Amino acid sequence: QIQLVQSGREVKNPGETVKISCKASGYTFTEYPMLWVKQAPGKGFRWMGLIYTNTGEPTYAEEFKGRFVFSLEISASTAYLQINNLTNEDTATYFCVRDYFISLDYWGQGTTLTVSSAKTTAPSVYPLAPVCGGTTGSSVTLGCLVKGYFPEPVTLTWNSGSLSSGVHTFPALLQSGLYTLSSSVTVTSNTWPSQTITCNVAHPASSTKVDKKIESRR
Amino acid sequence: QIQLVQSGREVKNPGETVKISCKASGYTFTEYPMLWVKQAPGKGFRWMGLIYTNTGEPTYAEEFKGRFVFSLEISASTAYLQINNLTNEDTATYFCVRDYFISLDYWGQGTTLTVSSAKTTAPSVYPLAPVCGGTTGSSVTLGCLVKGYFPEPVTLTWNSGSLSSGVHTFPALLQSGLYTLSSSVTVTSNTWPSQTITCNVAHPASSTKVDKKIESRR
Amino acid sequence: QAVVTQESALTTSPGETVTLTCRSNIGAVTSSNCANWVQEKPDHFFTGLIGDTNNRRSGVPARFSGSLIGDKAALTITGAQTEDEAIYFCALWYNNLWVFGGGTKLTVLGQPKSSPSVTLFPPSSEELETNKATLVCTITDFYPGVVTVDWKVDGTPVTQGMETTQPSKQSNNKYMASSYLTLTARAWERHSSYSCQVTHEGHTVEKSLSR
Amino acid sequence: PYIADCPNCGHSRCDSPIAIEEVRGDAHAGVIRIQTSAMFGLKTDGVDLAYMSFMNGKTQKSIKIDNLHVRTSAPCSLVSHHGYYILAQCPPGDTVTVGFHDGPNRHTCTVAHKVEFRPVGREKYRHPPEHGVELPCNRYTHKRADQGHYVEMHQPGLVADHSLLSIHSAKVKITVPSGAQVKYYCKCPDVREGITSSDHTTTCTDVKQCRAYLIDNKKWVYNSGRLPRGEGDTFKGKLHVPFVPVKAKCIATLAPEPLVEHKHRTLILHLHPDHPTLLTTRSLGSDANPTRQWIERPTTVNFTVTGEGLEYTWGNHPPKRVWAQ
Amino acid sequence: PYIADCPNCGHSRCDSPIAIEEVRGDAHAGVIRIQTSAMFGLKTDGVDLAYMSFMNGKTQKSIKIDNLHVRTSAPCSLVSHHGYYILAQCPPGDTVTVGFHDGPNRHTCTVAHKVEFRPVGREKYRHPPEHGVELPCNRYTHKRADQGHYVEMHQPGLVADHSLLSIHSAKVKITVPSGAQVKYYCKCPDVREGITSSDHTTTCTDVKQCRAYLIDNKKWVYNSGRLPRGEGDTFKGKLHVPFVPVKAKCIATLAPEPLVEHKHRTLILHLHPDHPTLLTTRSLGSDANPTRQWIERPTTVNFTVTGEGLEYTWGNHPPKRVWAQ
Repeated sequence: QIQLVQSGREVKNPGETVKISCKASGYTFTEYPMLWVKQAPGKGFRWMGLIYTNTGEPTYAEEFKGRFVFSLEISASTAYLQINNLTNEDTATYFCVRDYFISLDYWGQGTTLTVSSAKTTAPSVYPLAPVCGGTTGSSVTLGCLVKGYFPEPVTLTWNSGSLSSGVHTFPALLQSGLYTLSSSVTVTSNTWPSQTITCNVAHPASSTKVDKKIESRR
Repeated sequence: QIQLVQSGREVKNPGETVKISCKASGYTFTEYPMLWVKQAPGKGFRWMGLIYTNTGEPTYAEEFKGRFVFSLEISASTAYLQINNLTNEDTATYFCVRDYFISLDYWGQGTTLTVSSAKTTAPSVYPLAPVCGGTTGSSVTLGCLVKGYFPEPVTLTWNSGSLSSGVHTFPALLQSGLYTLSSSVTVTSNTWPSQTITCNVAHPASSTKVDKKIESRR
Repeated sequence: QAVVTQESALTTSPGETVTLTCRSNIGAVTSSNCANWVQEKPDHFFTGLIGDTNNRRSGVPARFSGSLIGDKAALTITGAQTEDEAIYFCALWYNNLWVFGGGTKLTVLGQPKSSPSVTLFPPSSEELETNKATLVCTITDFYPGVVTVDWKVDGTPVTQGMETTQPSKQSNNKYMASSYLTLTARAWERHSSYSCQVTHEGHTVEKSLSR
Repeated sequence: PYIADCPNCGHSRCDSPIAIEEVRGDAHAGVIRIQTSAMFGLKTDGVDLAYMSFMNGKTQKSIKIDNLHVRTSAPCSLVSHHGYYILAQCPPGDTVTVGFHDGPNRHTCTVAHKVEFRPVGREKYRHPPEHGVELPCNRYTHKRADQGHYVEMHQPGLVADHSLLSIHSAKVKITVPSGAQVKYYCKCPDVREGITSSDHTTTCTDVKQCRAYLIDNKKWVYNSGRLPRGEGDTFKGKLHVPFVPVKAKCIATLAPEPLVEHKHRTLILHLHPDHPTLLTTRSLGSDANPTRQWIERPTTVNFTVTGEGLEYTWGNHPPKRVWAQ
Repeated sequence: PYIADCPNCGHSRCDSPIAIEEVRGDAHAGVIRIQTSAMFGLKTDGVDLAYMSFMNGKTQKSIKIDNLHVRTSAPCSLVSHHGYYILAQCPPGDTVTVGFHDGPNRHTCTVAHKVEFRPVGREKYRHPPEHGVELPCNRYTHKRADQGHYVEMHQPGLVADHSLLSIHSAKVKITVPSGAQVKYYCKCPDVREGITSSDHTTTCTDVKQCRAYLIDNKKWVYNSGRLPRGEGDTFKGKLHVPFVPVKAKCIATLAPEPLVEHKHRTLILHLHPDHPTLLTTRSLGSDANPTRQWIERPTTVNFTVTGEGLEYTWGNHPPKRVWAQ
């Protein structure tokens, strides 16, 4: 019914601008305005303002009057947050939210911004296959290591997303100035290596797409 | 800050009159009137009345309209209770009290009257020194026995009152028509008998003052 | 210019009744503050529970009810469930803006413990072609969500080279984490026995590779 | 819920949220439409007309309506509320006197306004009866689904709030509601506009020489005369009126029937009303020769009826007619 | 808190502690100063003007003021209380009708008194407005720090209390409050004064033939006409009045401006007031030829102005002047 799906997470060096979209589904856009909330890493939840999706007038919280600008692609049921002249302390997650029932009833997924200086490094995608010997159980765990990229984000799927059950994707972590991510997938021992299992990785900032099929070590 | 200090306790034979003073300290006498309360030996607390320390008008409780008369040495911040034609069942303690904060906030020490027929007998003051042998501890307890006086009260101090810590004065008790009182004092074994320790006793009713230095038995 | 305050953490057991409160620094909370209660489950997952003090969002179990108790807004979970373990935030309206509370972390007894599923992978060969080798140790489905990961190259506790992520909550409400041990193509070829040891609710699990 | 300056607010001129403007004792049905500066109705958010949101502090208080009291010379009867606006059935009164009860305090508001209730009809009652003829009165509706007019309702100007201007242990310290726009400087030279979070004040020290302001234009207001202008602009906010004056047929007046008595080309009429009744006639000759007189005291009257006819109007009772040959 | 005989105490003549004497509808500001026989204010002892001590029994009851009601034709508005005395803003009323609510009972008191409120000015309003000119009215204060007059307040006389006269299983048995002075004898011959603790009665038996009296002069009273004299003496107790009549400038009246119209040495004036307005003039010749007329009905009037001038006084609106050459 109601889905507010947000854009993916960006990386931006200080000074830049970002436009975060919020695409609304399930309600009539026009009778319910949008709340923009900032949940800062430590600090907790904060109201950034509200936009009248009918007239188009924004209210900003005083903390947010200035670099922040709400707007909407009415026509497509999108509300957008734009933060100009990005300050380093704006790294946090921003949620869109529907104001209804004397409060807020639905929250989006969040779009996380990491304001940070750094060039652009494409990831190296490495297959993780089991040890050279044996590996005999009722199931089997394969993996995919996405190493050394910048900036965030990368997306990772298994078999173009048709294999989602039994998957653990591990949050990217910064190490020596670069991000590293990994994912595991577990399937029955009959599936692999009988049927092909492929790691799909995209790094938008570098226009890098890598498809890596997990092959047996021998 | 606020101290209401009362006169000392009297003895009076039936028929007599007594004037109990209450000297006030810490407040402006004039903006706070005085409550006189009777706490009778068994019976508990009873309001005797209130005096407007500004105008001077007294209110008496109905139980107290008659033999009781409130007055004040305004000038000296004193309020006084006078009970005329003393009845034997007036033995009790009388407290002065400050009326403030929609009740009473400070109470005095009390002046206890013992209405009782009897002549005037001066006390005999006896030193109480430790047993003739040894008495070796980290400290030492001396005493003073004030025997056979009438009426109450007697006052007792140690070294003119400069020695008050470690003192136990025992309430006077009536035995064979006379009062007997006693006191102990405990000091380090180095103090006594090196330094002089003296019991000071006064019996106002007989104009008796006795200073008795505690001497070693040998 | 108003400060909403909430309990920091509350622990309950499945089946109990628990109350969370929301206090306003300016005065009693009233119906014109339109108390809202929001729940945050792991993965930045937000849902609204109650709005306008006592209106339950649609599709929110009835075990949840809001009200004003004394001078504060309250959320009562009647028959708390294991699934209710999350962070609850209250929001209060103040004539022109919203102020959110700090949130209350609620813990509910349930979810029997679960041992980790550990897997250690060898450096792939395309990566050994870079003059680098990274041993990945993945640990998933463990609960409670706390582990100790220790690496041991050739019998000797490695102590430099490793990095272990922080336990992240999976969907089923169990946790996961991975640890990396980066060697050089060369360090790789030198030593011979690698092992990733994971300690969880007292049992240990060691997964060793042999080059 | 706007807040303005009530004129005789129990003691004297307070600033009540229910500050009464635009009293309208202009209808007939015992009814007055009033505007409080307070916006009762739904809550802050979405529910239940029968709740109660006034301003306490800078803040609303959207709670129950429990003990409203409009009143005049006597206590009125509420009819309905919508928005800033209430309809209430009142008797006549030299004044109008309004007030609810929050619960800790009476917190009322009162005002001067000449009120009367003539019912429509040649009877000058003081009050609507239970019976009588219906005829076209002027009156306000019960309802809200109403657009027949709309009044301008643009922004508020600033407002004072010296609760803001605290002290930073030597300097006067302003704060903010929620990040709202606080317009600030002092008589001394320091920060001159104020569009900020919580500022301090380098220069001045005294709270009594500074600009404690709240540009908080997230919600518009009624354009009361007791409003300070929002100097920036005529913002939008055209907003309806619920209680339109409508052409209701009031349950209405009727005067007791006359006693018709014959004479030679002459109507003696012993007459005996309930209330002051405007009687009048029309001698139907081209010589009209009409008559008018309010009758409240019972009176035997006379009418020289002519040959062709006369007509006779006992109040809003229908007009009679008479052959006197 | 004195207790006297209220005249129409709900049913009829009770003895209310709030028995109303000295109604004073003599000021202008909608205000009446009243004396209850009850002394509200602080408690028995020392705290909080806004508490409430009347007499129940022989005894006080110094508790909260929760639900006072002065009223007249309409419910009044309290202004302030001090001592026996209350100030309250009332409308006009043929009577005055006072009462609190102890909580178990209404327990009111009511009285006749002709009340009006003319505001000072040539406008005869019925009520003070929100606006208009200020001018020197007569009015009572809010405050207590007041000495401008003082009324005699000496002792109470005795009072009846037949709750005292119990029965000693065959004889009628008097008791005492607190050792108070009970003045006692019966129609038969027994103890003839009574200055005692709890006595019995040797001779008489019936409660209805004995002197249940309370000489309890530990606290003086107001010298109400509904007091029995304390026969012994004029004791002291000169005691102030709080609510002195003072020369406040009431927020006061103003009549709508006139429509000036020229004619040859003549002022036509179409005129249209709010309330009855005393207009008057002074043809400034040594022939004064003044005029006075209260105007409440709108009226086009005329004034033969002379050569040298006329003046014109539209209510308490300032006097105008006119050259008609």
